[PDB]
Amino acid sequence: STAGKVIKCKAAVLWEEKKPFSIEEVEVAPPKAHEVRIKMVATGICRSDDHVVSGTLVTPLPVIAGHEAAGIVESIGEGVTTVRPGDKVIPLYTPQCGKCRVCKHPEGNFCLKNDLSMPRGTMQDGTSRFTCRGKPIHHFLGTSTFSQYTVVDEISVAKIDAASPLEKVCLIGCGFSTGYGSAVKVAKVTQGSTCAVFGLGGVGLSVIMGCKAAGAARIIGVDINKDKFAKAKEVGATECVNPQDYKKPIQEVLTEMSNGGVDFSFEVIGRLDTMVTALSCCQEAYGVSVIVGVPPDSQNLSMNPMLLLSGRTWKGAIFGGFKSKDSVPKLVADFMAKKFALDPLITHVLPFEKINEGFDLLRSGESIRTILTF
Amino acid sequence: STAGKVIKCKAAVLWEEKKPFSIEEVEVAPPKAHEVRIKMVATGICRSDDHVVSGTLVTPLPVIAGHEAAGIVESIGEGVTTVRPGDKVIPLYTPQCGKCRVCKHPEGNFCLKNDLSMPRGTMQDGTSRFTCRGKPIHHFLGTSTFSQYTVVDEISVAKIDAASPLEKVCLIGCGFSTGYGSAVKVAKVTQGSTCAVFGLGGVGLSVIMGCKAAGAARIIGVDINKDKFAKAKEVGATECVNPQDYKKPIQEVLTEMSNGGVDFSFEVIGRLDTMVTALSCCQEAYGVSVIVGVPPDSQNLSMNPMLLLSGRTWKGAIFGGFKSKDSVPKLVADFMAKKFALDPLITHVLPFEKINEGFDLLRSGESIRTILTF
Ligand SMILES: NC(=O)C1=CN([C@@H]2O[C@H](COP(=O)(O)OP(=O)(O)OC[C@H]3O[C@@H](n4cnc5c(N)ncnc54)[C@H](O)[C@@H]3O)[C@@H](O)[C@H]2O)C=CC1
Ligand SMILES: NC(=O)C1=CN([C@@H]2O[C@H](COP(=O)(O)OP(=O)(O)OC[C@H]3O[C@@H](n4cnc5c(N)ncnc54)[C@H](O)[C@@H]3O)[C@@H](O)[C@H]2O)C=CC1
Ligand SMILES: O=CNC1CCCCC1
Ligand SMILES: O=CNC1CCCCC1
Ligand SMILES: [Zn+2]
Ligand SMILES: [Zn+2]
Ligand SMILES: [Zn+2]
Ligand SMILES: [Zn+2]
Repeated sequence: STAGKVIKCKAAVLWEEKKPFSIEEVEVAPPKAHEVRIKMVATGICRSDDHVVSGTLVTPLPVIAGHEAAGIVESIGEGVTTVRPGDKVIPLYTPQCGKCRVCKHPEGNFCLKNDLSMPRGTMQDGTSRFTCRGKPIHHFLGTSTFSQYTVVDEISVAKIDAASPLEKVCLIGCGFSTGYGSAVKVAKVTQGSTCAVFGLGGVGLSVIMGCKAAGAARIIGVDINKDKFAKAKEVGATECVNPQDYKKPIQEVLTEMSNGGVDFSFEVIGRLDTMVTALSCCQEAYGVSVIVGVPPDSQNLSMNPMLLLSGRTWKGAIFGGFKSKDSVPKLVADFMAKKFALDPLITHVLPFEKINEGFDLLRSGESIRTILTF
Repeated sequence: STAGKVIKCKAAVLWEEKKPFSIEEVEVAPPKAHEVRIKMVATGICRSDDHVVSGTLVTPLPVIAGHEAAGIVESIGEGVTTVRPGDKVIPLYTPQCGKCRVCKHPEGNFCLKNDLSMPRGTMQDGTSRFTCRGKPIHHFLGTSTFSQYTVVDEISVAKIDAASPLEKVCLIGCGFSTGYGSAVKVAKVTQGSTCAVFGLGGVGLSVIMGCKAAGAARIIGVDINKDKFAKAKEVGATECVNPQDYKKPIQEVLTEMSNGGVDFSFEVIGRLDTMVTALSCCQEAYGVSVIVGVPPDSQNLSMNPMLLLSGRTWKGAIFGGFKSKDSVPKLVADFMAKKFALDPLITHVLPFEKINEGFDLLRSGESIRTILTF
């Protein structure tokens, strides 16, 4: 009934930076070979989407943003073998082509087909499937989930359990998996260790969940918004500290609290200064610090390399280090078996048409994750 | 005829920066409780010693430098249990107290009793055993090996094989162990991998030795002095490149040669720009870069944190990550079992009285390691 045809539907178009999204009609082309067109069911509001609005994260405009979502396949293009119409699916903003040197590496997950390093805002073939007012619109990280329908390349979608609650497991498309994996896969937090988590939004709360799952003895949450502390403690923090409360830099405070520095630290905000602070507060000889937050475009941090020469390890990761298409269905299955919880992250629910109120909630500090329903 | 008495002997005193060493008589006090007085037999000239002369490395002056050495115990103070008069020993510029959180950690080696982070230039008790022309002289990293006799704390000395050739195994006191361990212990180079080594002096050649022992398939040496390339290939480099030969930045050159970035890179020079270059030339999703070189005092580097967010790991280490008193006797035993070679590092052997000529050889680019014999 819609297969092979252009679909007219509503989407949230961003025409320029620092402006509200425009809810209006777009035209969605049918999928070409090895492409999948998806009817969206739920999408979360992640800070990275707000980074597109603010210019923190540069990608070509005008654009349909959104990358944390779940939906149901409407149709598939020629040659698609891994999903079928009617399947529940999660779009993958980090693809898994399975053929490049990173996909073949046992640890790597930043597939070389990604649209992050040199953003084009297109499908893999360099073209767009979206038109609005007769104008071509860019894609975002090959997903573009702020739309009733999107088209993604096959390497950018994973089939998930047919009984999955899509208004919850959309968070496995970004925020939960990023935070959880950053702790259990990237840092490899050890039982009995002391952890420090900078930033207690959706992703930082998920880092805390991973630290707790790994058996950390102490998990210190750090945020300048003390309203975030209650939920952080609910999901596993053993203390929370507000840097604004202290007359000393918080790296000094955390070093004292940990009797010489923490075992594992995580930057989950997106500021150059807290990236250096988080590295400094881990123990100088054997500490590990993981960058998760997204820095402002093209800006360099400044740091003393003696912080590394003493023995520290510094690393970062996209999507918690998970190979995306392998890991997303397994994470959904684990959620179905109650191995981790997603309800603590969901503070607000709104219809898709109220997307701008959802971003207002994020910017005011009141929300963790708002889930939008189509 | 010297136990319990002050010893008058020859040492090389550095009275101020950017001056030749002054070879003259000093007074060496007898060892106090848990101290060891050593008759030096051989000491190598390491670039870190030259860093003290040049002001790159700040430590209190005037000083008896030298930290890469081997000798024979002349006497021990009360309470010493790990060495005896007559023992062959190697001083440890990174102590191993066995009691701090770092010594008890399975990975850490930067013992909290070190004199590197906040240099005092004294014994552990805060005083000096050296006098010259009436004046107290500072120690260097708890070793001070540019002297016919030195006094060290028990936690800064290791007993080694009584049959050890000290004119060779003095290099296990710094240069060899640092480079070798940086490859095999800190980076954990894997079989079949591609490595890039920036800097082909004594430490860089030992990094190559470790990469080869770990089974690397490709080892690219990088140096602006092409005279270093012959020896680098002899000990395992498969290719050598001189950045001055290229119009493009060498991180771009190395990324092309490795078809997308190397598995492991090592900065073994001590320049801020080459630490950032070495990080950039390793593969963005799974590469590992190790800082070995000593940066100029109090200078910060500048880098883009997206280099880490994509998946790179950045780390540094002192003394190759080796727990010093545990590892040095085992490395000596490994050398005696012919498991690695030290002669490729030794280009010059001079009497101690020619220390300044040995430093001229290093600064001119002509030497790798000069061994000074007492
Ligand atoms: N590496 C990856 O793959 C991913 C990176 N991100 C990035 O992670 C970061 C966090 O994302 P969300 O949790 O959704 O954002 P969020 O905005 O909900 O949480 C950020 C938290 O940091 C706090 N904060 C802000 N400035 C602070 C400061 N100077 N000191 C201490 N705390 C401060 C805020 O009060 C807030 O609670 C963002 O930068 C996001 O773009 C998000 C998902 C994937
Ligand atoms: N982390 C640790 O525990 C230790 C650190 N070090 C430091 O390692 C570094 C190397 O030590 P050595 O091998 O003894 O010194 P070295 O002076 O013999 O070797 C340094 C090499 O770097 C080359 N080089 C200089 N500038 C260069 C540039 N822009 N690009 C490419 N190559 C360049 C030089 O030609 C030279 O061959 C020093 O900074 C030393 O202080 C030394 C031992 C222990
Ligand atoms: O939040 C989802 N994706 C992010 C990952 C880090 C770079 C910016 C985009
Ligand atoms: O070369 C020997 N020791 C070095 C170790 C790194 C800091 C300067 C001193
Ligand atoms: Zn996200
Ligand atoms: Zn791939
Ligand atoms: Zn040295
Ligand atoms: Zn110790």
